[PDB]
Amino acid sequence: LVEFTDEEGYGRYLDLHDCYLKYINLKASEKLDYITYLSIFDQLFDIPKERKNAEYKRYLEM
Amino acid sequence: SSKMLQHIDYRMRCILQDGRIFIGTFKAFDKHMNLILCDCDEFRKIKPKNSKQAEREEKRVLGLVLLRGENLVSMTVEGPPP
Amino acid sequence: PLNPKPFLNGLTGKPVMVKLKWGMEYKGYLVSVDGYMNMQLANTEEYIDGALSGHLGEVLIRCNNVLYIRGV
Amino acid sequence: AHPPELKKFMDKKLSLKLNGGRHVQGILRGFDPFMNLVIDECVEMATSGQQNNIGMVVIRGNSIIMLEALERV
Amino acid sequence: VKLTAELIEQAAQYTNAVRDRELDLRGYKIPVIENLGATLDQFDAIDFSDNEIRKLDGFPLLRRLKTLLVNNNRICRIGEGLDQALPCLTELILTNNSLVELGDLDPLASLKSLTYLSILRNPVTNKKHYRLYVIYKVPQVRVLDFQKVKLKERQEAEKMFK
Amino acid sequence: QKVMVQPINLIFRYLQNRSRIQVWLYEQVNMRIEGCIIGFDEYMNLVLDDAEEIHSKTKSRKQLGRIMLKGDNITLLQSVS
Amino acid sequence: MKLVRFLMKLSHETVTIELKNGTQVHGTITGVDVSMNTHLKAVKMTLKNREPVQLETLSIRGNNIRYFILPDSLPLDTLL
Amino acid sequence: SIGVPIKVLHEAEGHIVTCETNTGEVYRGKLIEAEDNMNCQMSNITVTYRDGRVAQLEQVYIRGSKIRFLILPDMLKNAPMLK
Amino acid sequence: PEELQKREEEEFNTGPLSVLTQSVKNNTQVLINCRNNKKLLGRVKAFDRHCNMVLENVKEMWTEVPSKPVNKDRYISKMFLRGDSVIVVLRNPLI
RNA sequence: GGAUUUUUGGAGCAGGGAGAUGGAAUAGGAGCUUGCUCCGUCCACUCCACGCAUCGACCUGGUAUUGCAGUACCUCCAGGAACGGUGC
Repeated sequence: LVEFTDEEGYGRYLDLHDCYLKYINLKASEKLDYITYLSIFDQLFDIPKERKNAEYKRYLEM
Repeated sequence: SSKMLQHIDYRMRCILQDGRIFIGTFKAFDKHMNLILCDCDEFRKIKPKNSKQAEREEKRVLGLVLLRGENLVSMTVEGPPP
Repeated sequence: PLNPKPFLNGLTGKPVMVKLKWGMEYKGYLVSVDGYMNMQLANTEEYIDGALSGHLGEVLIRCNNVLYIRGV
Repeated sequence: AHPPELKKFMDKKLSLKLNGGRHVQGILRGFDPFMNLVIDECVEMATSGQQNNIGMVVIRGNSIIMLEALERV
Repeated sequence: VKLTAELIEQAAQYTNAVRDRELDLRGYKIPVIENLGATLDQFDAIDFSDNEIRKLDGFPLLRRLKTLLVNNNRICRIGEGLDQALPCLTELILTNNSLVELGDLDPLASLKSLTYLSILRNPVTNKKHYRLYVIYKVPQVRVLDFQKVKLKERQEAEKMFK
Repeated sequence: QKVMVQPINLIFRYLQNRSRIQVWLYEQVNMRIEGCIIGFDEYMNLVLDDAEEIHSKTKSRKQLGRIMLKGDNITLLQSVS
Repeated sequence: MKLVRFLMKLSHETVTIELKNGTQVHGTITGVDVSMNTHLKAVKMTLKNREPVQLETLSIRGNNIRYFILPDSLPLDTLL
Repeated sequence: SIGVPIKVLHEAEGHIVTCETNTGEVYRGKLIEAEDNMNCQMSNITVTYRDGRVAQLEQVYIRGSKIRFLILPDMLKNAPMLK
Repeated sequence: PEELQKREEEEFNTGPLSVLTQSVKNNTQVLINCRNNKKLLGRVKAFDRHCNMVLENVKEMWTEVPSKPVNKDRYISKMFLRGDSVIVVLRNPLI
């Protein structure tokens, strides 16, 4: 019931929009677009596209 | 469109000019959208003025209230239609 | 008798101190304030309680803030 | 576009609550469809009991959210 | 017989006698206390007139509850988790019930909100010092057997049974 | 029956007198606008002359000259001179 | 023209409304009329010093709103 | 156009109603003359001014612009507006 | 309609809202001054009579007292604004 | 059809002072963790000016009424302020 969102599809899509909006409100970058979002959310432990020495790490944790 | 015209006749929490929530079995709309809430009550924050006293709400009921158009901050549904 | 139109037109461009509904007194030359009473000054400085504090200049206020308008 | 019904109350005494918590005690004297009830022999009543006779107050319905009656008219 | 959310949603949730939200389920003999929270935070009174509920138990989390009718029921005991599920509760009218011994008064005292109560027509009634046990265990109570509580009664009820 | 004495009639007679009055405000009954009105229109957005803010509690008066106060933040006035 | 008509370009649109009573909410509103009347849905709302309160069918007013946030995949010139 | 709200106000005028205004000015009494602009004339009312000394005056002119709400006849619940 | 929108362009351009008109024809990032003391900085993408302006690269800041108030700061790029909550719309801030 | 009655908003904000009075286990900085010193968010007690008055409901005991009608709210004395907003 509550385990499936609108587009998520009970296991077809997931909720990356919310963390994306949080990262947008954090970094505020005029080119923080689909490619940057997907690259930050696909990899594991690269040199991250934002400072992990700020609350960006906690936001990634959320 | 007349969006609420589907959600009327049920107990709906209408919001206030000062932040209360008032569950009245809403009736109808307007161009000013002044509310005619039937079987309608209210409840607002009983502010402790402190933290070792906690916050509650004392119960008030008007019954049927003609809330002037300057009132609504929102209109959500808090009771199905009886 | 000097109605809104002639008075605010002879002061539209005269450096006006215009008090807004929160202490804001603009000190500057208005551009135009038509029947919509939308204010807008050119090289006006901010004041709080009559203390010149800000440099934004040509700023365009909604009349909904306007408390008073005078040409200093 | 409809004038207000102060018609039998005109030329009679009302004690009005306008914004700023203020009161104007006076006679109903003049109005417009804008409800701008104008009170002569009208006196202010402040937060404190201080009261000043204002001569002729043309008190706009812009603020005055109340006014009670002194008589039956 | 199955007492469902059928009979809880079809129940009447509207103006009570004292002008509060009451939800009556009269005429079911419902012995099953389940599926109730579907009152949906718009209810304060839960009434089960004509019920056979094996005891006092089976309610959901209602931080709002203001009246409950468990009279004409089969109440034998009194269950534990009543307060956190009824903190706004003052009226839990369980008259015409079958509570027997003061061990059925064990969770009765843990509420901070009980003032308007009724357990009438129970064998706990004509027992000696029964209202004394009640006036000991119920601090904030004001309506007991439809006549006020007394400070003399409270003195008796605290002082006795040390 | 009896005829209407417009608030615009009041403001017009005041302006014709060129008289000095103090005016009330909105949501703050402490401050009064002491000055004279120069002209008018059909809108009753009060224009003023040699006006000053006069505080009740503070007891000060800050003058503007020919000021144009808001029209909706007017309540009434007392003709002081 | 007005930007009320630009906000009329919002249905099945992921928006965020900061309303008049210190409110900030995420919402897919239901339908918006010419006077800004935009009724919320499945919205998580938080007024001044509040919680994430949920409304599955709510009716957010007009002049009692302050700020609106549109989708990110929303072409501005095409929306006005 | 014309408001069934105004029809409700017309069914609420003439008898005991209870208006509630902006700063807490709530007048429970005979809301005699209300015009669709809502400048409600009440008669023989008990108004609180939110002051808890909810005192009884006569023939008050409580504007509806500040009117937060208005408790109307509980007998017209079957109105012709909603039905 | 046609002549009305002609006069409307002339009104937004050669009237008081020249600040937002230049924010639209010049693509300026302009300070919309709220009546509620929440300073949003950004462009003006859609603008009209009543001061209804849609701002891009929007950044909202407030004086948040937890003390000595801090500048609560966030930046939602695209976001709309109606002209009721606005006290001003100023073309040019020093930043 | 954004100007004095409702939908282009007057909204925001801040809780009066102090005592070698105190709590922050998982949460603040520096003196580079522990110890200890000073420092910019509350509540409990106490001093002022229980932040000040009104009224309303209630708890306390005494006290007047035995009565039929659709309620803003109906006893009187006295205490206490557990609760609400109105003027500063």
